[PDB]
Amino acid sequence: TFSLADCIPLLRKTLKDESSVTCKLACTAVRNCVMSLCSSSYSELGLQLIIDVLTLRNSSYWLVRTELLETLAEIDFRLVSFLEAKAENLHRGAHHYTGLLKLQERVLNNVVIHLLGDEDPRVRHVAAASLIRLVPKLFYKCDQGQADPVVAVARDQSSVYLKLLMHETRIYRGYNLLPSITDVTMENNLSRVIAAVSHELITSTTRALTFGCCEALCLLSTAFPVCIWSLGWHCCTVGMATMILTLLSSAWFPLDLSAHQDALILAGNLLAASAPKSLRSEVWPALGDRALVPMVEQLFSHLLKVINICAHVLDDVAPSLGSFYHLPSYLKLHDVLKATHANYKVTLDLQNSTEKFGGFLRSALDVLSQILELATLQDIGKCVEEILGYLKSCFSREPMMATVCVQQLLKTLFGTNLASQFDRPGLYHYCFMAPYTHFTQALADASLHIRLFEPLVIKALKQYTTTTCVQLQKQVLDLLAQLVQLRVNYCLLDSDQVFIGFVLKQFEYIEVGQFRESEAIIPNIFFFLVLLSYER
Amino acid sequence: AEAGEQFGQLGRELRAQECLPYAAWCQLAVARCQQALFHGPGEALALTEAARLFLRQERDARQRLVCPAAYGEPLQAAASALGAAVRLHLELGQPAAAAALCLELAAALRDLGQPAAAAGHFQRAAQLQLPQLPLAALQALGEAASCQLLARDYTGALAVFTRMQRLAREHGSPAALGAFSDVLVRCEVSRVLLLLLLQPPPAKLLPEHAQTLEKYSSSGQLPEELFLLLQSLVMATHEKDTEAIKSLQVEMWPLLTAEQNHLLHLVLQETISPSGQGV
Amino acid sequence: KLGMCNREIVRRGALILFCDYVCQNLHDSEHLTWLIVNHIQDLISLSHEPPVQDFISAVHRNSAASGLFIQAIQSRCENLSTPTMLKKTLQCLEGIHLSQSGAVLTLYVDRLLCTPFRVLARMVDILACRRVEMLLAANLQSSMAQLPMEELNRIQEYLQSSGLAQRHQRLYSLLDRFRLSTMVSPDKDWYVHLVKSQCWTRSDSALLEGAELVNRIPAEDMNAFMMNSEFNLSLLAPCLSLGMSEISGGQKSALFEAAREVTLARVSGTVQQLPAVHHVFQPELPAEPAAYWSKLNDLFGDAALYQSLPTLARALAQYLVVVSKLPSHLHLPPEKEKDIVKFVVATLEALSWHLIHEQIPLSLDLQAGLDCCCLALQLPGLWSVVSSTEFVTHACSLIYCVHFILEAVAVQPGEQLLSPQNPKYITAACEMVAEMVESLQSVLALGHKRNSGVPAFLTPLLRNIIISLARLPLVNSYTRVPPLVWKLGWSPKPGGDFGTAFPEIPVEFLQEKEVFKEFIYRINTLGWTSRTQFEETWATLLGVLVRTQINVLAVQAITSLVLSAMTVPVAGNPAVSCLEQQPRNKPLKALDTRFGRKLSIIRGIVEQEIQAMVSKRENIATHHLYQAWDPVPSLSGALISHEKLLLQINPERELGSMSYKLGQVSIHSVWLGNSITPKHRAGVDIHSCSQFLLELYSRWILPSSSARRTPAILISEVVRSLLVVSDLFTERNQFELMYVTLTELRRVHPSEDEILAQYLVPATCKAAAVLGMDKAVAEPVSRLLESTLRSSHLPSRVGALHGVLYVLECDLLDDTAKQLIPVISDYLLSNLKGIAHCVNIHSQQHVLVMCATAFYLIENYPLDVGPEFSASIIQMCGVMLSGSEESTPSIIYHCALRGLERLLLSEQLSRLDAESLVKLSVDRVNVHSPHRAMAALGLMLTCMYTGKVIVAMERVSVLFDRIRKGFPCEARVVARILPQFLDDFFPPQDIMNKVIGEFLSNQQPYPQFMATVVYKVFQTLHSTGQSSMVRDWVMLSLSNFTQRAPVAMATWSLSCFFVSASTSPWVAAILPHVISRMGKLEQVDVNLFCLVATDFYRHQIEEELDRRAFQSVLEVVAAPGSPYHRLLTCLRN
Ligand SMILES: C[C@@H](c1ccncc1)N1CCC(NC(=O)N[C@H]2CCC[C@@H]2Cc2ccccc2)CC1
Repeated sequence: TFSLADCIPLLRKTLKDESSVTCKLACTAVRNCVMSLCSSSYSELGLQLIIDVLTLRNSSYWLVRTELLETLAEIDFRLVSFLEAKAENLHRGAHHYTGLLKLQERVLNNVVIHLLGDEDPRVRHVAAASLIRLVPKLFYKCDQGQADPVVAVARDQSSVYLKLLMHETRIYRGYNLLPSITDVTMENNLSRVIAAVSHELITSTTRALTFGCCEALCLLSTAFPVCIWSLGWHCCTVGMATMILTLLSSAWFPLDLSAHQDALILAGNLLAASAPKSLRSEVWPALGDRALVPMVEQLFSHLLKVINICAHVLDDVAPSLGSFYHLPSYLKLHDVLKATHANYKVTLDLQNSTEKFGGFLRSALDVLSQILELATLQDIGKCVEEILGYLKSCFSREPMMATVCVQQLLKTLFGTNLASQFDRPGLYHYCFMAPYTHFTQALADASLHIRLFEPLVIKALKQYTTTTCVQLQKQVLDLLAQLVQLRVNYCLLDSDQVFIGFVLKQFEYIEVGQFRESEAIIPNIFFFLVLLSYER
Repeated sequence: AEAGEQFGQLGRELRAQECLPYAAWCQLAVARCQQALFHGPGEALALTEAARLFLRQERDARQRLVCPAAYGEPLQAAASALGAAVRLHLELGQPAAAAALCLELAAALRDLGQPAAAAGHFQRAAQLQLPQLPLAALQALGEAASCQLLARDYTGALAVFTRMQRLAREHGSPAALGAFSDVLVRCEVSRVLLLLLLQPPPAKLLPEHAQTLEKYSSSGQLPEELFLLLQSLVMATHEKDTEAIKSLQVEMWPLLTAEQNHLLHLVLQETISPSGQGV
Repeated sequence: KLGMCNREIVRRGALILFCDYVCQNLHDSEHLTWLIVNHIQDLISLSHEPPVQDFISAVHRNSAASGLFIQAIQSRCENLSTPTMLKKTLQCLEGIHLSQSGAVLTLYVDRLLCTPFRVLARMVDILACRRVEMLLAANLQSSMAQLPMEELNRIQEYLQSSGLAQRHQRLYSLLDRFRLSTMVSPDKDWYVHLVKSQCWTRSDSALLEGAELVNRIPAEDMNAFMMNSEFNLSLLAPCLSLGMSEISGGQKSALFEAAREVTLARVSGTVQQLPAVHHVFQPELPAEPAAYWSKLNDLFGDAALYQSLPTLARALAQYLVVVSKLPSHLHLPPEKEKDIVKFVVATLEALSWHLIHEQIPLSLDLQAGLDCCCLALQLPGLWSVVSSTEFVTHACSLIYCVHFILEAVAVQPGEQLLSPQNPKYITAACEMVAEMVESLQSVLALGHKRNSGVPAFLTPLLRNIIISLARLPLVNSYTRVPPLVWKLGWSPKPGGDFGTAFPEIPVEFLQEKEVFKEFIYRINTLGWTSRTQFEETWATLLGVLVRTQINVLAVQAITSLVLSAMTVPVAGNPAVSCLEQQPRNKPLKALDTRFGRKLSIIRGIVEQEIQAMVSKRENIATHHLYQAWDPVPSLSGALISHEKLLLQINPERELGSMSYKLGQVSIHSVWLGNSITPKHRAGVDIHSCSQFLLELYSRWILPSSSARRTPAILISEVVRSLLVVSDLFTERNQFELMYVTLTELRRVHPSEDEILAQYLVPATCKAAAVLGMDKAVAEPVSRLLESTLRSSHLPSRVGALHGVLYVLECDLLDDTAKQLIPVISDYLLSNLKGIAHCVNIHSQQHVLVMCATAFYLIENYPLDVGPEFSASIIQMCGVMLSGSEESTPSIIYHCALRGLERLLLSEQLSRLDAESLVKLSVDRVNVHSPHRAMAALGLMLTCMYTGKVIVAMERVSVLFDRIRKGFPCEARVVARILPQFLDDFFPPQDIMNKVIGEFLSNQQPYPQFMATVVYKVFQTLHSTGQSSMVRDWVMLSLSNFTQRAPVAMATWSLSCFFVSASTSPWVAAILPHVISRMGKLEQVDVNLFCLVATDFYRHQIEEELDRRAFQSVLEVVAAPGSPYHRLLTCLRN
């Protein structure tokens, strides 16, 4: 005679447990069944569980707070908004409340974004991760794409099953030239989320909130690129570049290696998103919008200094465009980076990927390479010499991104980069009419200055034959393929043809399964060879 | 060089000692030391941190233990320190940093029973952020409008709400961008409630207010349920239908914020008991 | 049971597809009717879908299908009551077939016209008007078939039976248009019936006019009229407010006496219906008693009885808010004290009961209930009843209801109010009060982040109620215990009248700072309920004075405790009293003269309206606008009325702010009352206290001999505490020590401290001011401000300036001390120049005190400062006036304006300075801000009354434009002061066309306000012998009167105008009745037009031959069936 509704009181009782161990396991149990309950005839019980877990954000146990963040990320708020709209006595609660539950508002603002100011960096990382997951599942009224939550829910069901079965010089990561066709609903949800996170950034009195808000914004620029979702990042756009560049030119924010490298990625992403509209066809002459020139100039100059510091730290030498001695703030950053690398020197955790000095150097080289797309030979040709000198110092520590940075310089030097190459819907629509129209339409169509690179190039060739990192190895072939594409004769690179022999001898291990990650390097190896079939 | 670090060490030592009246003064001494070396970001942080300590002391004496004998004396020193850092930030550029500090001072003033002073600082922050961050300026302006309502400056709040609506349409359009849509909804409801409360004559009825009122005689970015109730409220007020306003006041309660609910309560109260007769 | 969304997607989608299939197949009419009779509610809700749009379009093209559509809606119209759902229903019902016009027309009026949503009500009227339009524009016999004669009669009778006939005139006229196509002397007995027709109705449209109607009835019949059932109980509060205005004017008010005795009778009568035995209200489980909780359900669940409680509470709250200043015989009778306490509890329980079984109550109803609870707990007579043992359940019920109401408004589900041997209700009430007291910091702190969930009209009410509730002996001892002490190892045995008489906290617990801060918060917030409690905390704080953060906190806490004894009405009650104020400005002799007395009358009206919209109501908790009062006792005592403190309050104190200020009490007040040459407040001996700190502080800071030289944090607060405590000193010797306490400490303390100097300088200056400011003391303290004026620490400079204000207040400065005046006077100008137009970017406090001492220096010692300083200041404070709201905050603007008003009123101002300040009284009248314009109106009134055809003409024009381009609140105030303004400075001939002319203009937005102005002006000439004047100006203006662009405005104005020019006592008395019916042209308005017209044409006229001119003017526009002709035919015979 057992009834399924008998653990709903049992789950609520264990949620308010005096022991943090039981409370964490009670939140995990809620996580398993919260979405199924909201999708069933017991929807009022699933909605009740959402209300009861909201009090866990004040728990002293960090594992409980992260469990709550993971639990709420599972919740689809298009379904919750539908249940909220037709719930009458559940808005009152146990004390006859006079307003509305506003579960999405409280989860988004009082939990997900509120926990971005947590003292534990682990809780901030989970809160940021749960923010990206929630963005596609948020519902707001007066939306062009979905008037009511029922249409919003039906959109997701029909977007997978009714998806019609059909099929059909390299710009850097954060650039998008062609006009993307973005979802208007997704633009609105992203725009609302970004504004809420942006508001907390300036109105922040704690370092933790600033650290967590920048990390969340940086992750949003990766999941939802600024160049693709231009309308979701405020009115092509830059959004909050000056918002973030203020923290870069601060006294305490740069000293946090985790948040400093997150701001660098976000700052470069925002500027790169305005590329097609801010190019033309002085300093930085490719930028048609002169309002962004100081923004690009400040970011570009900042990166060279932090790269110089990493070069100084790696070469353990005590402290013109990348000079940092005459700035006390950059001197403070050097002491932080010096200590972090000194820790790395005396350890042997080769498989560690969360190390801060290496990640910061990777991020600094990542953004510098991205910024080089909006550059011309005129405005960098005078400053290409020390950057190549800087890359040599950091090549041994991060050879993968140093090669990427070298490639971007070659594009700018040879005029290859982007800067040098430029010129009502309801259920009926989503469920039947739009899929039918697309399907029937497809049926109808069925009837019918270089010599400076050479010291840094031979290092890549030398390191290719001595490493087991396929990511670095496949990056070298990309550089080598680009050099051949730039009509640089292969005789200058492989003087004795010792590199090509190494590549050919690598196939013996590849085709007997003795190469650990041969699948990653094969596409680049063969493209490099077919490019070499023309060179004589 | 060395004096600044020692003063900073003294400031944090007294902070752990909870003698922050002198710790913030020590944090002002290091700011003077930073002035001798012209360390912009260093001086800004020192003046900023000293201000937060001064805000805490005023908050401690006005929120934690609400001592009657307090007369906002730590607040005066906080404003001088925050104002200096705002001035220093502006001189070396960074209008956003100075505007953020103005928001911090305004937030403290609002939370210490000084809405009129807080509204002025919130408007100042919006002006600084407007050239670069229209969205941040609208948020600062929204805080100013709330402060003006706290200070019972209804026409002052109406001017701010009208300004925010005009800026949101200009910088966020057609159809809004989502983030600006929430601003437009807040302005549209608040302006109608304020216009119904004040009831400007045709001489004072600006074209911006007249166009908005004509819309309520389509829905834009306002929900249909709220738009119809807002339409009914305007007609009920103009026809002096007291019973309709009472029914609508209850019905619109869950759909409005507490700030908007207070404005609706004032509209109903003014309809039944008009002000200005002396009785 | 919210169901499944996936089921709903199929449910709506299948209906959409089925409608599309029917649209393709109209040959078969079986599935078409199946959808209409089974899914019309779903068809309407899904009518925005393209297939459903065509399905409805297909139905509208078939007469039979349309007939099923109408019949189905009528069967399911109850579900179609949501404004969104009803909006879609009308959209589908607009394009319906012509042959079904009769059926849809019947549906519109019967079930859809009467709705609280006016936008939908007019939508129905528009559609119904259209349906009749096609009905009479089509074949006659077909139209008769659609509308049966009985149906055509029934549709009209229901329109007349309800109010919809007058609300929708076009529809009824169209209904009538279709029908014919298808075939006495106004005596006292007449007056009473008119107010009977208006006051004996449940209409709240015109309560101000309604209150004035009963006010004019004979006083003997007043008791019978209001006490008689079916009289509007909503008129009780306006009657008390209107009656209060007469009492406040000294005249005995029969209306207030009648309303008061009716309000108490109804309050007691309501209590009789309550159950005999009272139980604590339980919002959770109101079922354990059977009869008791059922007796509340049939009481609070009665619509007629429930609606009476808030409207009765409105009158009671209006009565209790003025009972403090009432005469002795109008006070609250002791016999009704118990009934009111029961009534207050019942009203709060009813609001909670309405909350449980319905939605939130009306905001006016909720406010009225909390208004009574807040006001009742402030009266000592009523508080003693609720605090007694007999009313222990009532006190618990108030705590339960207040906590329940607050949580139902501010606390969302899943949230808590605080974000991190005896009956069970006794301890639960104790915990509820402690929780609510903690909520005064975040949840109920106005302007706080956590207060965003509470509307601003509830925060001041709940704060005052909670503090009053926390003072109850039931929960007072428990509430004073810090929560941190409870979680520690403290658990005594309570025992007393209720079993909750906890002892005071042991001193050992207060050693920890975190619990001492909580303890200081509780005693400061709630005060002390008795002298014994005051001595308990006084000894408790003294025990803490035996690491130094505790020492600093205890000194600060002692300062507040002693300072709390100065609050005037009740010393220890923060919910009732504010700190005593003794203004340094003496009463103005410019008033109380033959023209000053009239100035006070017209300025007092303006002053009352300024207070209503500019002041922060710190000492006022309820919403009542005209309840401003200042804590200024008569130290000849009782509080001085606000009307007697016109411009005496300190200019540096913002309007309505009652917090402590450095110049709180004048040295004049110290001399008068203590008999000092240059005490037991509410039964508390502060002489022993004040002398205790003096000796304690003297040994605390002065002696540098023993060990340690007490730290720098502690020294500053001692001088701050000594400065504040000095306000309560009584003997000059106490002032001698406090000077000598600081004299050496100035020289034993290094001068490299600025936080220290900010308190030392004003205290020594204040001490010297009382001590005499003689030669020996003048020199050392004279140098003290100069070394402090050049400070990097701004509060040290204003505090020093505040000391100069003390120094030169009334102690005549020695002629050797004349060097101090220029150093400050030039500083008064040096620092004001850089901010005279940018006060906003600079500190507000400095400007306020800088402008305050300048007014006092100019007014009291004009010779000490040259004419350059005086002339500049008027110009200097004029540029801040003539500035934008952003460039000058309202507090700074009001301080300068009020100071100039007192400066000009005082005769000490020079002739050149006085005339110069008059010239900026004109530029400041036309401002967007209503309060700045109203404030400058007061300055204009004083600038011109003091000065008494060329300049008065330019001024009365702005008094008429402000009405034409001002808010209704703005115009109502100006129209109230207009009759006296025109009577005094203008001969009756000089401004008479303007009065009548402004009453008739298409540019006039408030004809109702100008009607009273014409009435008062007309009666001001009638009662002073110029009874033939008013008749001459009627015949002149009648020709202009007849040609008014509306016909309704023309007839209404003539009815109003005849009342103003009437000699009968009962005809001049129905002005509010005819003002209330503005814009209406019903029958009663027509008969009212004729009746009041004959009172002029028949009773009093200039001469017989002048009557022909009266007839000739109206004869021009004698329309065939207009009221003008009906007017003509009555006067023909
Ligand atoms: C909660 C409290 C309060 C106190 C302190 N701070 C915040 C809120 N407050 C008390 C006043 C109350 N009524 C009010 O403002 N009526 C205003 C509206 C328009 C007309 C009238 C002003 C006016 C009066 C006379 C002549 C002309 C104009 C609102 C709420």
